[PDB]
Amino acid sequence: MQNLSKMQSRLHPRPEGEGGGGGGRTKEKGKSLQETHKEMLKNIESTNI
Amino acid sequence: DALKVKKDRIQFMAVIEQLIQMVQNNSLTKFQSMTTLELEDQDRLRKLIFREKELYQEIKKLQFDRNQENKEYDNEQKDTNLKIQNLKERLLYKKARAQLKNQYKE
Amino acid sequence: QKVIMLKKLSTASEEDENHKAQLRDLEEKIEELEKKKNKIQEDLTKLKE
Repeated sequence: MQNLSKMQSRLHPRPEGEGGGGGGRTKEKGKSLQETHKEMLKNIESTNI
Repeated sequence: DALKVKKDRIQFMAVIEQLIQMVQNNSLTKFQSMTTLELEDQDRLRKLIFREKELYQEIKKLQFDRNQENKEYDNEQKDTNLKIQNLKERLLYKKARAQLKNQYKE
Repeated sequence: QKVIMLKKLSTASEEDENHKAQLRDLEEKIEELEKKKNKIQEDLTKLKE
């Protein structure tokens, strides 16, 4: 009886409390009036000439 | 054309009065939203001409590319099929020669 | 507003109705050609796969 089976273990170590992660959600720069309307102004110009 | 120009003039005067009312109410956001909505609405005209020119160019080029690429795909299919069957034939011939030589040597 | 009103007044009233009558057909054919190009692109992707 020299068996050395590889049965899985059952250690207790728990996933201790999560640290203070930096939840820095980047503030998506909403395209301002000029940035928002530049494409539409270009399209309107493409027709105005 | 003159009737439409006058109607546009009336629409613009109404828009100016609406802007005046908004300013008196300090509702600049509403005015900006109205301008954005009108900009989104109007969009295009006559640009459609060269738009169709470009679309025809792109469709012709991409259909030619599709036909070409189908050509290379069929080329590879037939070439690799020929390679595989020739390899199988050579393997069978080699096996037959091996068995013949083995029997002769025994 | 200036650009949109230039766009409006740079168009003939007959062309204005064109936006509804004949430019309807023009824009519908533009959409048809765009979707045809989309279909050909899908065919190219599938063929490459």
